Amino acid sequence: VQLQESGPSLVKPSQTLSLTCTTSGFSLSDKTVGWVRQAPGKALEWLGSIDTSGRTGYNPGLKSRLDITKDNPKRQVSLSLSSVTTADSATYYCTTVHQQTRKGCPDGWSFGWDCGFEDCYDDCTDILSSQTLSPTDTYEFHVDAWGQGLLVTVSSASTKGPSVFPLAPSSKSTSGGTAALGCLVKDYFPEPVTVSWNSGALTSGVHTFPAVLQSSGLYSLSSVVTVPSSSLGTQTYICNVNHKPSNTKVDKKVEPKSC
Amino acid sequence: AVLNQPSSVSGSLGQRVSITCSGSSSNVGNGYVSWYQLIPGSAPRTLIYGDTSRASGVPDRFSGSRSGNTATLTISSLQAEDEADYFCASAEDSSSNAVFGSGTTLTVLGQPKAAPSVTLFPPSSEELQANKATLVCLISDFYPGAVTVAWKADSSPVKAGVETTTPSKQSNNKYAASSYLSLTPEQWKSHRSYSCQVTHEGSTVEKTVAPTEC
Repeated sequence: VQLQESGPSLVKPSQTLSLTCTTSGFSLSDKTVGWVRQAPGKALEWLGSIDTSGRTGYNPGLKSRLDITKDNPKRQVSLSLSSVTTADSATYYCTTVHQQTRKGCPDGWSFGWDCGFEDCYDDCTDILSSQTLSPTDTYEFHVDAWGQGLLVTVSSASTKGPSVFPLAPSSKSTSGGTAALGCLVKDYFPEPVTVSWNSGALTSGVHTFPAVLQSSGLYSLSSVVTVPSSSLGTQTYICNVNHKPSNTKVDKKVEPKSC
Repeated sequence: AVLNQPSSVSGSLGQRVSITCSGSSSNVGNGYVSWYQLIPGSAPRTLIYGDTSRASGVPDRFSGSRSGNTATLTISSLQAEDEADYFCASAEDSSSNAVFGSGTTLTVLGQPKAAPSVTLFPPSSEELQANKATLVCLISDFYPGAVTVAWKADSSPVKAGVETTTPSKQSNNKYAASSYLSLTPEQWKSHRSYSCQVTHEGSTVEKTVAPTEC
């Protein structure tokens, strides 16, 4: 089961955020698709879903700004969130959800059909003096599969692609047999940026740090890798920076210094 | 509209740990609580559904239970990979109206202490030719996750241009942090050296770079 969120990484305040989830491996007439988000430092928050019959349900506190539709042949579900503010900056997840409404009677109480014959009865023997209670509906919810999520930032600031600079190894970054080298990913907006090394061939000993929000309103981060000091003369090291908010990818070769 | 969870829960490796989730008769009392695990850098993962049933791949040490309007997630023996944020959830008044818990951060204690490795990079020639200068102090492989970072220009304290990230865990379960000193090319060239000094527990490590040395 695949769930792929798509849409803008940046939306201006008061505008309408529109996202799409492309699905695979199941039928939208068999599974219900829901939306969940998480704002920075906050808890998971339900948005809404559209079920196998096409019925929509929403978070009551957000219903005035939400709309969810689906296209069964195109296998896509769409979410719209109008009049956005910075409280709507969050990671938005497409999900498959279990939703069921169960109708039942309390302990001991049984339906009129169960008592031997649509209301709940206590004494099935003395049906003449038994009380007729309407059933209490129970509701079942859980998230089945989670998409990877799409980070959305609400801001009036403009998109900016990153500048990538090498953090070159020298005698001052070597620890005998190993050496640290990296890339500085400077001055981009909005988040996020991901960094790989040598097109994903180099994975051991990598750490990409979280970004700083500088006073300029732009983010910067670094990614570092520990390599054998003996390889610095012969092995090539390239950091691959991806900034989807600007449709930018940068590869930067990190050359060791002769110092 | 959230279910009440403790904000922080901690335990040592091997210890029993429980996370509670208190709601009302209109949510948790419905009797179908779910539980979710969020590890930074990973999408959320469903742990429990229907009060007690484990999702696919969830280890047996995770159990869920419910007593009235309060649900509990229990780890019988805490292991290193359980360090994460945990969220309960339940429908309310409708199967399509989900309320998540306020969230619990689980910290697993017991791993060995580790002194930080510090690398200080001077501004690259590419950045200097672009009329900018950033010194990058990278701090890695330490535990516990608290350091203090200070900068020097020559031997004098740096009082401007510094930005430092909060420590966060590497893939080897140790902590790393980064600190940046933004300068003009003039400031960089005019001093004899700059230093990043990192204090962790009872030690300080200072790394120094100089414009004349490269």
